[PDB]
Amino acid sequence: GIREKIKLVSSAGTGHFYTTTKNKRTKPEKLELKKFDPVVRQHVIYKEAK
Amino acid sequence: GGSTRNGRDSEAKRLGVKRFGGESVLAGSIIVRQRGTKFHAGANVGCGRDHTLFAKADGKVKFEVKGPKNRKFISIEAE
Amino acid sequence: AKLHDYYKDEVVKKLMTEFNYNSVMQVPRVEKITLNMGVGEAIADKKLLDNAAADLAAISGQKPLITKARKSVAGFKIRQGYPIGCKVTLRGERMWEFFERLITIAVPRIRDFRGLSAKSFDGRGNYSMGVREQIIFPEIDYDKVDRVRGLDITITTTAKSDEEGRALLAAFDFPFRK
Amino acid sequence: MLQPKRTKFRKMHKGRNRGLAQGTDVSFGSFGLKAVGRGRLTARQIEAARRAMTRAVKRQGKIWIRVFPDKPITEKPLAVRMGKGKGNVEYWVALIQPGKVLYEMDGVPEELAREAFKLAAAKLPIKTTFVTKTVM
Amino acid sequence: ARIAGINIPDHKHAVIALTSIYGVGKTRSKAILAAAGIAEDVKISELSEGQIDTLRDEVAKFVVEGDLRREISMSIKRLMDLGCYRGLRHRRGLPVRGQRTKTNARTRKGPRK
Amino acid sequence: DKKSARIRRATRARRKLQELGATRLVVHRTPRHIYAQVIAPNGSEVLVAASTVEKAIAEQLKYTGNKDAAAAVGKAVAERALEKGIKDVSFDRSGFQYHGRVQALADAAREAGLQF
RNA sequence: UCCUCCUAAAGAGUAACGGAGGAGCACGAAGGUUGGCUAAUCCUGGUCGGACAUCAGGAGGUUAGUGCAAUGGCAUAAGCC
RNA sequence: CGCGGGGUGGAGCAGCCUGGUAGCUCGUCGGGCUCAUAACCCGAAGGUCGUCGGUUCAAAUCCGGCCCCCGCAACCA
RNA sequence: CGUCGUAGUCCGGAUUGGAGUCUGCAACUCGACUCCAUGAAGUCGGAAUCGCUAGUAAUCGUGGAUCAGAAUGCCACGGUG
Repeated sequence: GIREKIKLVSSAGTGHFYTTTKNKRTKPEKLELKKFDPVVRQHVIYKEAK
Repeated sequence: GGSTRNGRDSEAKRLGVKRFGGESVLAGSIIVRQRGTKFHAGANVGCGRDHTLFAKADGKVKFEVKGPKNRKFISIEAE
Repeated sequence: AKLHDYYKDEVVKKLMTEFNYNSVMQVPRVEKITLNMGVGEAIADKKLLDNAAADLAAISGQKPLITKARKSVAGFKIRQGYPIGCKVTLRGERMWEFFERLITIAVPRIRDFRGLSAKSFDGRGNYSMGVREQIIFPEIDYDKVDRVRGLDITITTTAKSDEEGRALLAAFDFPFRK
Repeated sequence: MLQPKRTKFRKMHKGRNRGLAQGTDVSFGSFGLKAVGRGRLTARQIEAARRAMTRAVKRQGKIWIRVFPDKPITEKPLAVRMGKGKGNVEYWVALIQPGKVLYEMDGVPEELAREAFKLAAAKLPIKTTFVTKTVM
Repeated sequence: ARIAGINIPDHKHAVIALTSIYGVGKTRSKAILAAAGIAEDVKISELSEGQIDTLRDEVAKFVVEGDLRREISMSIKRLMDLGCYRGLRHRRGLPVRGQRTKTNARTRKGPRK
Repeated sequence: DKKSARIRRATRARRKLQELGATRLVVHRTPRHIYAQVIAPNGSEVLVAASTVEKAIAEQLKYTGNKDAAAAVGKAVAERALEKGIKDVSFDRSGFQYHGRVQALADAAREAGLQF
């Protein structure tokens, strides 16, 4: 809600970028959670946003 | 004054009522915002995000009288 | 560390030869001291207890641990998870070990020493032996200047009435007043 | 003067009377009044009836009252047209029906509500009168 | 080791934290130090366990703090019940030093911010 | 009531087992004893059990609250389970921990034969 | 425009500038899950202590809490560790 | 009609909105400069923050009531 | 010479009871001296301003007057300068 979008990059080759809207108004720390992508199907590591 | 609104269109009524057909799955009771007044018993369970006691197997309702004082359960019949 | 031997030989137990008790489950027993040391206004210092972290384990035979608050805003300043005390609780052998210094050698400072008043008596004969503030015991490096904090001690009994809990004051001697 | 506690909500609905409801057993005393009829009762009427009794009974008793105002009424300027809308609260009212006792007495032997009630009935609706204690 | 002092300063002469406080006085409380082997001129550290047993021997001879304040407070509370000149002057906040409240009652009055 | 807290943990389990019906294995222990019983697929009665009350264990064990006594019941209920051919059996721990004597019983039941 | 309790008629949507209020967001944690835990409030007593201060005992409990509003529920806890 | 503000130790207003918290210039009395009061520099005392409640850990402020004031204003059968 | 610090202090002992000592119808109230005890204030000090030219300022003791029974005020004396 009215918050800045930034997409996470994959540490490897991936066709998707997970879109984060993470609040950075009290937490400057990075978000790293792992997500599923239907191509390699062995989970993707997503990094560097907000 | 005024502006009390309430808004428009909401229902969730009469689906937990009378004799069932016993050949597809049924909601059993759709009473709003259920957290402990009813719950489920016997072979059936219902844990939906809309508090529905929907049975996961085909059968009929027991309309059971057992259960402590004013706490009576949604349960399916043996036939 | 000898009370453990005598508390098993006759102390509030030879009673059972003259009075109608078939087990120690009807006689007075002592096995607990729920110790605490408060921090008070330490939030306006925040540096002394940061180095005196085992200063309660210096008098109790258990592992030191800082207790965290159950209150997040208070009229004296507090903060969420702020350390509010230390317990280092006495039970069983460590409680009998600890009791051998009470009244026997705890005399470096006094305020009545003839029995004060039977506070926290619970109608059972629960006895006071606190010192209000620590008085320092002989062990190691105890002769120097060092600061001391608040210390209060109640010995609670399994007795049903002070008419029968007083069988302890018929086996030991300490100053008592109601 | 009688001014009841401010209502939780700014306004209230007036409501319909069933015109019966038994309430004839005296519980604040031993005797009271006969209602035997139905209608609306206002705060100014029960205070004017209290005045009529206060002037005849001086300070004896006291007398207990089982009727109290139940609703405030909305009132507005006379020139406002039909439509919008309800005014602010003005006067307070209640409902009365045949089984009511209205007022309850015990400490006032033979000088109130034993031979007549005409002087207080002249302040009230439904042409009321006194009752004798029920003992069997 | 300490016996009567409660303040923090270290390594002083055996009088400042030994006499003239809370009830112990200075007249008999210093004569006992020679029996404990403690000197009263120049800063000293010989008071420890053992020496202090010669000082822990003094029992029922004196009273200190709240029980010594009880002795004077009750000795005035018995008079505060009565129509006596010092009775009301200790029941109310009035001086007894024979003062002139036109000029100086400053200890009894306070600030003077 | 710390006894009732174990019964609450059993109400949690009993409700969770109610939707399963079927053949059920209930384990129960006390500071001197342990036993295990197989409840029928109608819930109304027992089929087979093993208990530290049998002189086949109680005369050979120096204390019935022992670990090897829990294993003796595990090795008996597994042996009686093979006699009555029970499969798809749902386990119930009577509000207790699984860790300790219930685990030490189960570890030996899967040593006398099939898991368990 | 959306949303609760009620009007709204012991079958359902629902009127009148009808009644009590809210929503345009929040939380990457306040999400998932294993096992546990159980309020609140008040009384008792404990140096530095104006004043609510500690740890333990007693009474006591669908009365604590629930991201926010109104409502229904609550330990098989959906409340917190 | 309808709309928008103000009410703050005695006087008149900042403060508020942005929460970690009661004020300024005068006034009153007492000083300092003086022969003396003003001008001027200091010292001291006192806030139902109109006022009853609500809400919150927490205010005068959030916010409903009960009163007192002003500005735009009566520009429609 | 011995001893001590930036600490409301070794100190101070101002205050508050209890004992006494003196003089005197009489010291309760308004007097002085003493002792066992307890115990607070003072670490330059408001806007702003005061005063003289050498034994002068600065500073410490000694004496007398008043007087049944007390001054720190009154009048004088010398030392350091």
